[PDB]
Amino acid sequence: PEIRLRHVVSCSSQDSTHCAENLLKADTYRKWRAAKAGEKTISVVLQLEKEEQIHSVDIGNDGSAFVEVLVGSSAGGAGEQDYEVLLVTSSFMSPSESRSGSNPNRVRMFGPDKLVRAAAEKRWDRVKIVCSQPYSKDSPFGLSFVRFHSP
Amino acid sequence: YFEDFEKRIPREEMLQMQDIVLNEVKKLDPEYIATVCGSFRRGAESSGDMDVLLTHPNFTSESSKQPKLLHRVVEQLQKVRFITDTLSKGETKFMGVCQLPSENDENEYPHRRIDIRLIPKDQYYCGVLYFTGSDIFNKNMRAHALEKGFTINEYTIRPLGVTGVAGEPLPVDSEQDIFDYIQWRYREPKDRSE
Ligand code: NA
Repeated sequence: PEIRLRHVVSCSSQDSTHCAENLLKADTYRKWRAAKAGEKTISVVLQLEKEEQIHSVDIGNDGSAFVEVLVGSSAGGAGEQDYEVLLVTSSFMSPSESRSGSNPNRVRMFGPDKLVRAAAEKRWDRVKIVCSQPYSKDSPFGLSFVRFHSP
Repeated sequence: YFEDFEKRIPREEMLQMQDIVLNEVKKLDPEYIATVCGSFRRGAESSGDMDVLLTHPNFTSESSKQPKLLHRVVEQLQKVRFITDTLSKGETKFMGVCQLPSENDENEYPHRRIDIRLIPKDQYYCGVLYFTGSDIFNKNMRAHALEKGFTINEYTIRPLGVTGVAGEPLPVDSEQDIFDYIQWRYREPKDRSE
């Protein structure tokens, strides 16, 4: 959502799925996330070496109220506005739940049907996952996992 | 008539009208929910017309059309002589004329315009909020909602993404739920002049 709330990483010899799994359990990320405690929203950006087409997306929450997935194409450049929505901002916790810490770990699968078609049809080498949690700013909220499925 | 629609409806009559509408609706099926909205819901001493929002658990955004859910209610209010005329007969909206009952000797009440909208259950409270108003209130509420990254319309409240793209409709089980999302302290229906 803005550079200081965005953790950018290179996914060199790994696809988006592997890059994410490694990012999320990475000490550097956990320390970065710690440094951003108290923040209403954070994102991670996966810089893919090879552009990929994303069939569907599985998301495992870790205390986020909303999650959104956007995609971008680095060639030519890519500012914030040039990102295209892949998975529209989606609910994982209510404000009540956010405050009570109840059901922080919902999993939702989003098949081709639930993604933005125009975007899911294209290929991308930037994947931005945005986690919003305005109701529990102080928790180290994010995702347990995010998986991208490709042909 | 003609001159009738331009008359104001005292809150007292609106209250009598509400009873007839809610009683008949509850009698048809207690799972129905009906709410008289508009300035009446905001506590106004008088109204220009009666606006009823109807929902039923069986009718949702995802379900098939269910016009019978509305027609059944409209026909019953005709049967009890409350709705005296039909202007528009829609699948999801009825627009017509109604009139309170009077005694054999008592003077007849003026005919009143009445709208009845059938709204999917999952869009109901957004509808109740919208149609309660006021217009100025709604405008203020929408503005604050945007500032907070939400778009509220007649149907839904949706989170706006980082490029401004509205997300999925958020589950709303009450008006209170909507205020909660945008972190506004609840404004009671009768506290919504502005
Ligand atoms: Na580009």
